[PDB]
Amino acid sequence: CTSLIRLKKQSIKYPSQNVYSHHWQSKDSPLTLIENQLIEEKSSESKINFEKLLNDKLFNDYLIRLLNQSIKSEFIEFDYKTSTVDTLEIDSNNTKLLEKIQSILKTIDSLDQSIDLASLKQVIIEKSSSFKKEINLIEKSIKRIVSLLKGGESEHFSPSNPSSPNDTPRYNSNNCSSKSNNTSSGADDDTNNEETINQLNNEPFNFSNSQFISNQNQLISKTIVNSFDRLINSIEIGEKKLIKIIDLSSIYQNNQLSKLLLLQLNQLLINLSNNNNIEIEYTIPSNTKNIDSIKEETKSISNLLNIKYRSFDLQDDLESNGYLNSNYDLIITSLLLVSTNSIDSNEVLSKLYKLLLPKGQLILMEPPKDVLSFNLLFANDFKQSLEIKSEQEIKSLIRYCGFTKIETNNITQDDEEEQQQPPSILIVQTEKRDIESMSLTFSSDPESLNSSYSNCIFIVSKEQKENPTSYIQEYFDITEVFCDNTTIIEAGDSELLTKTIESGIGKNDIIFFLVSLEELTIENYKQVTMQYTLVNQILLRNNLSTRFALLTYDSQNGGKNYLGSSLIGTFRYFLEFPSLNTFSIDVDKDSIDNLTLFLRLVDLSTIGDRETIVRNNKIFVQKIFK
Repeated sequence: CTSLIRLKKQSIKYPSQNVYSHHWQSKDSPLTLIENQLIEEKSSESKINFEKLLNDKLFNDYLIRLLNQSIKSEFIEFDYKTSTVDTLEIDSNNTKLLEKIQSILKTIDSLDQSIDLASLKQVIIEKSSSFKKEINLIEKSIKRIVSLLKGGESEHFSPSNPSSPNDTPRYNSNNCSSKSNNTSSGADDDTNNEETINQLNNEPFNFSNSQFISNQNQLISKTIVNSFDRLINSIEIGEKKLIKIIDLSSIYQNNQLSKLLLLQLNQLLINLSNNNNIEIEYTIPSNTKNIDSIKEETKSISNLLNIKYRSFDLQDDLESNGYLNSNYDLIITSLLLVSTNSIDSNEVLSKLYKLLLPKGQLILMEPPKDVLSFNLLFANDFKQSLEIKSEQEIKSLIRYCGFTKIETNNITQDDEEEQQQPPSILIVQTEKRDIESMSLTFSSDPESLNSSYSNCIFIVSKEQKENPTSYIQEYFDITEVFCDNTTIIEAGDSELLTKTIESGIGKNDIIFFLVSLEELTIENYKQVTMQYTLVNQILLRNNLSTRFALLTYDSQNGGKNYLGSSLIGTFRYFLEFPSLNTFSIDVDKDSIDNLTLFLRLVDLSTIGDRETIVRNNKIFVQKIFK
């Protein structure tokens, strides 16, 4: 009699793929910023020489030459400059191009028409590292400017035909494709030299070869890894910590920043492979054009740092792509304000802010607008390059989206006998609004915590401090119960409880359970657990949107009340349902008075999961580690 399964006879295969542990780390980020008073570190020599490159009329003559050749490259025989015609688009001519060219030539005339780009060009090329791969960028700027303004446009902002009468404009640009490709060898035979107009167009702004961008990345990497060094040196005994780091410069700048980031992170952890009370979920998203470079540049770094090679595009919904509100701790972003056309910078900052954990660092390395030629190296069109703003505007926009402690880190180098310069790139590392104080809205205003709730019912026990006023005040005052109907219903009084919760309770109605704060006997805990289960059953059976927050004591790390875990377990069972919005908080005796904080804990937006521990006013979540 033969079976069909290989039989492993009582073997001992030491489980390595199935062990998951449980800890409790403080959800509010323990990450701490660096003091801006020490940001002096020299690695770049090309930025000082670039600021020296200004006020050099020979570069201006190079500008004149490029503008002349761009004027010539438009059309071989087309009129300009007095006359025919002086009109403008639209109705009807390409004279918008004519006026743009005349303004460009008006700027051209002053002031030099002499020899250019031999001596100073050789000197600067040998001085910084090479400026041929900078003149190429500045030339390709105007070359692709004329390529874009040529594009498919020289006309055709024409009025859409209003017929039929009262035809509202309807736009929809998805689910469209061309039919059909390569019919009768169309545009295939007799083809050659048809793509010479745009040949530097497919070669992007190169930053890897030159070492100045690498110096920028080195400064950023060292400043981040020093804070991480501080954190790991302040590691706690027997408490693993999960860190969610996402870098969005991996789609905008070269990966080199993240390259050195991973290199030094893994190097540091390898030098310090003696404690495993910390793990790092480092993640690198890309737009399906740098995933290849990212995954091929990194080979074996995932030893202790869980790496997730994914895709994040800032034009899609955060929740749709899987990213959640108050989900990830640290975000590092460079070349961001130069990377948008239609998205408001406040909207980009809101995108960054929503994902952030409480006080989670937002590192934003953005260019200032003190030198325009310095901004011409970050975008290739008249639109994105000027989407950048000044330092004060960046600060105000960061404070606009609810950020505290803006840290201005002006990258400062110091080359001897070489002039000073404005900051090479402004680095602002701010933190999310402190989890101690928010409101349910996006920006802090206590309208949602005060006089926003209509009915707040309190489950109490009349076996200690029979009066409910002092029973609640025994742990936190009753005055902070801010609702139009301060109601208290006896524990076990489920009939009037059913009547009250079935007559109607609004979305801003909450029910705190203060019976799980006393030391439960060896029999009564089943009784109160049954009461709770019936309460949640009646809540769900009518599909209500009531907010519930259970408050328990010492029932999630062991102590005087180890019996509330039954309540917590059945509550956990209910959480799989979407109709029942319920939370649970375990607090000690010495931090039990934070009623306003508990009201804040109803936040699905700025706070994360629906189970937390408050110790010494610090909010914790349980983390499970492979």
